[PDB]
Amino acid sequence: FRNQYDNDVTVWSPQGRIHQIEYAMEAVKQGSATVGLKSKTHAVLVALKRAQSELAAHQKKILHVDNHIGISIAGLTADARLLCNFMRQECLDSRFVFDRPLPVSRLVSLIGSKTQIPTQRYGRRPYGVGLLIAGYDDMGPHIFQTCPSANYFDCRAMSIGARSQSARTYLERHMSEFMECNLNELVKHGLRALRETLPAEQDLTTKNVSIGIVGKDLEFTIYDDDDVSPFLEGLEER
Amino acid sequence: MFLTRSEYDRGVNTFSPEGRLFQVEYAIEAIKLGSTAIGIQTSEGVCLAVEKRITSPLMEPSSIEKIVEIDAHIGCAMSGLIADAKTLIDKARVETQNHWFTYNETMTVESVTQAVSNLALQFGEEDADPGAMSRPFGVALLFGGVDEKGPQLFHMDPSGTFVQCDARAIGSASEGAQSSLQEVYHKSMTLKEAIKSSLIILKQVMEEKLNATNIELATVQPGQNFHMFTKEELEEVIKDI
Amino acid sequence: RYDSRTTIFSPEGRLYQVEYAMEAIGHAGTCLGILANDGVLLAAERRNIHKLLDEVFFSEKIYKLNEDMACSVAGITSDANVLTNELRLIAQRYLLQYQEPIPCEQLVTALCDIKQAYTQFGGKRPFGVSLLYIGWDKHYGFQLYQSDPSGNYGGWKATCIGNNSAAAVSMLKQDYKEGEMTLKSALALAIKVLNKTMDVSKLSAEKVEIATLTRENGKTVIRVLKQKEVEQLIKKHEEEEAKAE
Amino acid sequence: MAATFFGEVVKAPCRAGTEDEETPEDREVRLQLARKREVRLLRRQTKTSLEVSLLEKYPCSKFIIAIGNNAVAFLSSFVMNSGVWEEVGCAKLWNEWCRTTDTTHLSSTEAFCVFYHLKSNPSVFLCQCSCYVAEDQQYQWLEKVFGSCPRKNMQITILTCRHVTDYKTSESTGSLPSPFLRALKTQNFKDSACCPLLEQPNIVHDLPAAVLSYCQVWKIPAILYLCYTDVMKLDLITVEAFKPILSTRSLKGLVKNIPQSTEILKKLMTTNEIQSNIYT
Amino acid sequence: MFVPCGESAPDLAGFTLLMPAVSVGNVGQLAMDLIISTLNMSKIGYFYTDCLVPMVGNNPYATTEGNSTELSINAEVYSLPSRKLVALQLRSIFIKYKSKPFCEKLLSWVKSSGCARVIVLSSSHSYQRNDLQLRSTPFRYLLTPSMQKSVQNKIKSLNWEEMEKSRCIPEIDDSEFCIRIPGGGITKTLYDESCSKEIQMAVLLKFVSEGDNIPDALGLVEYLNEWLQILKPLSDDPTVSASRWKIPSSWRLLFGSGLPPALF
Amino acid sequence: SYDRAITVFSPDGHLFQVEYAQEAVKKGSTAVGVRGRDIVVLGVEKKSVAKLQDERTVRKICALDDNVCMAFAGLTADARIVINRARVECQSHRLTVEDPVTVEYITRYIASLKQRYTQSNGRRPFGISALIVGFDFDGTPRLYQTDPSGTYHAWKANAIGRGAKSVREFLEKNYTDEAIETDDLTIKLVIKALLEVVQSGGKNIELAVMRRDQSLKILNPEEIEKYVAEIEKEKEENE
Amino acid sequence: TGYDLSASTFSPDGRVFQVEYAMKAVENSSTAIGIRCKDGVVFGVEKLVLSKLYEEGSNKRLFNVDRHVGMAVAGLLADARSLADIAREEASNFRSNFGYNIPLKHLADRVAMYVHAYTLYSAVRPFGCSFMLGSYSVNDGAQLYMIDPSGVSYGYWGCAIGKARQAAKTEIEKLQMKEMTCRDIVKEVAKIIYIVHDEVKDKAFELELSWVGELTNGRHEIVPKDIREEAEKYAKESL
Amino acid sequence: MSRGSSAGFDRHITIFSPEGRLYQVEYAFKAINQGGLTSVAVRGKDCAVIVTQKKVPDKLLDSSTVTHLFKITENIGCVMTGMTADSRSQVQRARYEAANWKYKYGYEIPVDMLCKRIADISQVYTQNAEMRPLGCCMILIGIDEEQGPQVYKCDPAGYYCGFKATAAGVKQTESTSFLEKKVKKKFDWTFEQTVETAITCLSTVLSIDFKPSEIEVGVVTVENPKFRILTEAEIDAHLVALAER
Repeated sequence: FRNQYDNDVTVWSPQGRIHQIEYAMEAVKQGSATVGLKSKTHAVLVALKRAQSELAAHQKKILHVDNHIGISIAGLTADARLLCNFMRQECLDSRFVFDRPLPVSRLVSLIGSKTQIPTQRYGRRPYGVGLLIAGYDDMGPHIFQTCPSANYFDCRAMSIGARSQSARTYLERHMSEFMECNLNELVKHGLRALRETLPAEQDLTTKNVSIGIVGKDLEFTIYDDDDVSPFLEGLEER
Repeated sequence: MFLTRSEYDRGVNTFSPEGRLFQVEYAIEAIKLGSTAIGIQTSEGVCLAVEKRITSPLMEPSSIEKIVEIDAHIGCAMSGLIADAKTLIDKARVETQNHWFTYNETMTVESVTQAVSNLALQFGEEDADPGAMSRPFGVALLFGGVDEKGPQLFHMDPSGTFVQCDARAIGSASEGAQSSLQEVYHKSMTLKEAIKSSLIILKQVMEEKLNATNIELATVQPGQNFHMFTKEELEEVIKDI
Repeated sequence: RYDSRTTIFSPEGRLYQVEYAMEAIGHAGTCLGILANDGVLLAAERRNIHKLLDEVFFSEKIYKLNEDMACSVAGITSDANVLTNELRLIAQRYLLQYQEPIPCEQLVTALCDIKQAYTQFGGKRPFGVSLLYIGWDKHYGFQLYQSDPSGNYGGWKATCIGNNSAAAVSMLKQDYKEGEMTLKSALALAIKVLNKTMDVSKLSAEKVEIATLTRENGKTVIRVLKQKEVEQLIKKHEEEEAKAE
Repeated sequence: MAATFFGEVVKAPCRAGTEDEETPEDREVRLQLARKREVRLLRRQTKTSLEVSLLEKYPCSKFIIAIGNNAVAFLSSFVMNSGVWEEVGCAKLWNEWCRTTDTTHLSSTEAFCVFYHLKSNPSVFLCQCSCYVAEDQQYQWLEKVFGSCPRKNMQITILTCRHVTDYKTSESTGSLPSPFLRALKTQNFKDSACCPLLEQPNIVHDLPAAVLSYCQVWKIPAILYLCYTDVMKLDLITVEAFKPILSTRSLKGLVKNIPQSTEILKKLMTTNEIQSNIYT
Repeated sequence: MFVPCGESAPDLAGFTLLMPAVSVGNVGQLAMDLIISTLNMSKIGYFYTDCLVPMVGNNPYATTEGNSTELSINAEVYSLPSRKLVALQLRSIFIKYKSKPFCEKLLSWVKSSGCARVIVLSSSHSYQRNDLQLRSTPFRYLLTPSMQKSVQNKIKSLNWEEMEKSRCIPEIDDSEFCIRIPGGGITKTLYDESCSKEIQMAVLLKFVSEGDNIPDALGLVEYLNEWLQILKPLSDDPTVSASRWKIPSSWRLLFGSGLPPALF
Repeated sequence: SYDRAITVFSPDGHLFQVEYAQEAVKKGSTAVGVRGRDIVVLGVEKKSVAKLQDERTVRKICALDDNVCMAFAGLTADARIVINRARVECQSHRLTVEDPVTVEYITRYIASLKQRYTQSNGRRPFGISALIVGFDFDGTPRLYQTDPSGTYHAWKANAIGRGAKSVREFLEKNYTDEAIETDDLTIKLVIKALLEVVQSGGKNIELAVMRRDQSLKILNPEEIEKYVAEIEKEKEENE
Repeated sequence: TGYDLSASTFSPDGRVFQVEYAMKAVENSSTAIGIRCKDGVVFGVEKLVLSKLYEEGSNKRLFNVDRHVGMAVAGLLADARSLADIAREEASNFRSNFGYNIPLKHLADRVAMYVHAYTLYSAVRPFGCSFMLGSYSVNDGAQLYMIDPSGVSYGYWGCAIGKARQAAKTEIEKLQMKEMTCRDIVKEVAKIIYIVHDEVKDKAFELELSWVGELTNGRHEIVPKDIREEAEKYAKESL
Repeated sequence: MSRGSSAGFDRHITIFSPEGRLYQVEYAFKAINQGGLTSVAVRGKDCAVIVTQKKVPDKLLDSSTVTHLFKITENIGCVMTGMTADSRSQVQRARYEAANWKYKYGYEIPVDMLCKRIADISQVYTQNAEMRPLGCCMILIGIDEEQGPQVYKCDPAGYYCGFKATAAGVKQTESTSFLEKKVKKKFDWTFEQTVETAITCLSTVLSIDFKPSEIEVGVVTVENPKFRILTEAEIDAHLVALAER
């Protein structure tokens, strides 16, 4: 009994509720699992590449943004690539003007505003992609996750995408011991978190995991295929 | 208790439950009508074959424009509303030349397909008045070329997405062709046997006889730049079926 | 698929908005024009028959566009006013460019371009006005032109637009001395046509707006016929049909 | 939808579909298009001649039919492994989807309402359909498959998958332990299901609903199984949500070897189509 | 075309039939949802035809734990043999190009059983209403000619408002006053069909636009109770026990499922 | 999912207002174009003779430049608009890339203009198809065919409008080497092709031809009426 | 019904429904109370911890819009944050044009008219949030203003917005807020928050305080932590 | 573009009813009654007075800052009735227009010109396709120089008119009847046969005697032509003057 109200984003349901935003959430549940835990010194983004095509190189979840900011996308590729361009523009302008790396906690607010603007005007759709922002600045690592609802959260660990509730449960069960970890153990925890989403019949191969790390002295470096062998090896069986 | 009509595939910028733009993935439904195209990317080079589907003998085969030259080192294959392909290819050519002009170098294939995708994904922003699409494109493209990273092939469909694919078939029989491909495809393919196998699959998925006029294919390898195959070489490579 | 937006092709090819635009024409006053060897006339039915009206000034459907060519309207009279103003402005613009009076086809096509632009990119009501053009130019001499809300047009040797158009055109086809008629022979023919397309009411000078164009002494003359000439023409046709018995 | 230009009247849509607008050229084109959208049973290698309904020609005792690609994978692996299945034929359907003569050389890793029966016991039938049957073909499909004289010695089991977002519960769908299993049974289905019954506001409306309703009217015992999953494409655990089904009596005579079915699941999942990579 | 639950004919010798029409806002179906829930009418038969898009549910009128597994399909027929009341329920929408076969197959069944009245609760668009209806009450009625001689005095003693009659072919100005009910679904096509069959039918409908039509539903059922007195007339001042009507068990959450835990 | 509002793809993808402007040229006057070795022919029927009409103003064979001439079918007003735009484009190209424009280039420009009225819910599509024919500077005959969608396939012998496949599939079996060797021989081909769908005789069958480097020359019912002269050319030497 | 699809639509009884859904939208968010006392205004929110993974301080609802002005919101976080950003621009403009700090009563009227200006157009939709502006200055004492989604701006001694505004208002009515200091008011604020909170559905919230007033030199600040724990405790033994 | 004209006779603003009556305008009139407040304005020959209810349905609310008497300029004041947000927006518009008039024409805007300007602005809303009439009616008062004391009233339709004594709100028609009986009867109303007239009207139409906290009075007099809001004491003084007899 709400078919008239769930078509345009500028129409409140007679329950105090915008159905279009809630439908924009449902795009995030169509990507693929990706995990963004952090430690006291570093922040990592473990993502699972899409094995939906075959014989064709998988999509590119982790995206370089700046020397100290990296993102992981779990939504519409169009909106993801449209937001990453804006992010790059903001960081470039910040380094051009103030000659300082743009702090993560302000770039995220800029994202929030820019993604809120379409949520209110007619003839537009909310940005149907959820981000995972790993960054380092004067206050150490940060992990911010963005929703299509123009609502950004500050997270010590989060997973978004298909079946990400399993990863969230696992991280919630192991959040305490994340602050004190060397890079190896942090990446192993993230790999395990991504692993608890997959069906038990498949394991994390080197062709579908895309670790990307930033921290104190390490720039945001994306580790693609076989190069992720050092991180992935030593991972115990379930 | 009650069943109701519930239309979310009509207007663009509308998210159905399960969160998917029906409107765009209807434009994906449009590729299902265009001609079948095959692109095989071997270490020795990459070839692009495509059926032409001439309707009447009175039609000039050379007029049907299914494989174009984006530049000397990028070839492209069309499938779908070629009316859209004509503006996408124009964008690709203009971008390649702009990049060469600004940067005295040859534009890599990945960046070409990235720019062409940038032309897409501007589906609905009619607040931005000047000359928008107001719709997704209706064409799926196969950018083949050679660059610093060796020969590469890219597939892009009306969703602004690309992959460094190889052995991706697009067209009406795209999935049947792909099913043949993965079990025929191999890493170490000489360009000859790549063309061979591609034409065999294109055979089984055809309507008409296979001859020099029914299809036409091109190859690019580090040796020479973009190269079409003529009536001569088409007969020359189909002697052996 | 249906009657909306003036920019939709029905699933059968027919622009329904324009087909409806060419429906209001079927209600306005009958207007016809006849081409003669030595001149052009443009008669019209003045359906403001109410007696309290004033200002019989030169026209109610017979406008003059420039020194050479004149116009007639049918349909929504306000849009007709807009179109006549645009015609006068276009004619003056062409005269400003080339310092010669505009050839009739030039102006007819210039207007039809606008009228078609309203049956295309838009969102606005197409002009529901069908016109008639009479004029002269050195290129072809006397010319007569028609127009529809569709933007279509065509040169006609003798035509009629408005109420009872079909019967008028049928009588004109069967009745025309094509290529070898003088002026007021065509005037008698036009009176016969209007006598065919009466209402119940028999016509009189209070219900007719004949106007004529003439090639004389190097200057073009558009004199709207006055009372006495029209009543005399009416008696003439009346006797002629009387002895036709 | 509407409002193409500024100020256009919209004519807000009717949820009940009453905006339908209630001429040789229209009638003849109507006839030919309605001829196009036809389901046609095929005794293939004879290709035709099933004027009698298919289940009115063979005796039936246990009928298992799956709808949806996840369901067809589940049946083709967990069920279609043990014995041997012969093809009685297929159904030729064209509608708004599954176009270009959807029936093919069987494209081995593909099915479209294709029917199979056991080698030892032909009376047990399995319809393996992975196509969306529109509203205008469902009853014709039921008549062609079943007929109006259902020999009630048969039993029918129907399975399908629905997106979790369609489930109606007071709490949010992003809180239900998807995937989960729910069952719909006719009154004459004596067995209690291995999954809880579907709740009251919830609803099934497609070809599976047609089959279950037809079983309802003619007193036929039947069961409907729903896998309310959060991912609609082919995936392992979404299919394995159907594992408890393999336990009830209606199927105990057909399941013999599980790990074979598991490796078959792995292979078929690895060897599916190349559905457009948009992230949706 | 009727198929029963007890492999027998209930033999509706003179039972009065109450009928819905798939109408804008589903107001008729919703109102008879109310009457079926409130009168505790038993489920007696099925109405199987190839005209309704199929749908299944579990007794949306479930009053007890025992009968809450009672499977229901898109169309059943409900009845009360004690008080001359039989009701049909159409829940789903209509298959394209299929209103014809349903309408006369259904009226063939209605004539077969010899039912007396086929009273229909319907609904119409709120943008149909020109100025006159805007200043007037939102309810109307239609009587077939056999209705037009029977309880005639009751309807226009109850101060009711006849159906507006628009020009039947607006192309001409010489046509009759003619039946035009859009958003009535099968309202008009049932009414003219029964006029041809000369069968007693009443049609009571409200002008609606869709939304939360619960207020519209009680308005319609009280409009019905004005003529039928199926439920103990208001007596002018209950004023407290507004729940004279059973809210059926399936009348739970309607606007959706719930609030995602990420917005507020 | 319907005919409606051009910028919508059908669940199959058949964005329909283009599919209808596509079918909008099924009611226009039949047009035929056959390209010979040294002559390009362009014939249009006019089964709307309307005797009291000035045959000059309704004329459908328009010229685009000294080397390009055009026919069309369908909504005449849209044709006039596109023809004006094409003429301005030809002159503009000769202004900047000074040379006579290639038939290819103007065909592509017209097709691009037609396509540009297919996005942007905005406009409605042009409802015409064109038969661009002419000779190019290097000296070869060309023949092109546009559609409302924007496709511009080039043919050797064409037909659009009413009786499209009737004329085309007649013309399948009649185009040969011994049909373009000599000019009037080429002419008689188009005449017979149009006579297959003619309104029973040379009723304003508006023919125009073009030989190399000279002009568009609308054949007209001369003192000889080459129109009729050729009508009973064929209708004498058919036996 | 039917008259509730756009802000530019009056219902037949004269009620713009698509602003009354927004005023009924804020009842989806958790409560937020702000009390005005002799020295300043103190806020406090039933901030929901959606999951334990979130940092202590994500989803803040106590934005600072200027040095001397606070803000506590309720409703859609995105729209409320956007309004907080908009108010941050009014204060900046007023300072740039007139040198001194923007008066609170003027700021609450600058923004309320903005929220209203989105409530009379069909293109945009109304904001789905309500918020309280708080400030203190020696010139004018302490002021507190509230802005519903409809745009109505009134000043309050005690305010409460959220899903349980009624219980919160009832409990606020039990203090002599005109006769107290922030030091003694924070304890009562925590008491109210725990009293009004419904634990059965909303375990794991995070009480979040802020005051501005005399004791902080009129600068908006989140409450120093030790005070937050003393208030947390005080609310606990009382419960 | 915009959402589109909602399809319907009463769905949208510019659409016309069959007998040509805008509906959204009249629903805007019936939106004034939201709130329950009513206002009364009367004038003697040397003073103009506006009196309205002050209903505060709570005690947490700062009664000082809740009000409906706004000062447009120093000589012009208004009382708004209807939906509050639109009322305050229209007050902003009034203040801006009145300041702009003085800037452009060098003298204080007369009350009539201000009311006319705002009526003009408000009527525009009744003609476009997404603007909405402000559900609030204004009642201005003031002294210009010589025209006399003036009391005017706008409305969402864009109408405005001169009043010797007017009212607006829910209990408006009955107030109009009482006030008409007032003006019929005796019309010195120096300053006292004034406000006792307005307070008596408001009470007798509304309920038993008010007490000074529920009444909001603003006055302008010929020898004191500045909008003064009466304080709680002097309003109470007039209240006892009602009681004191």
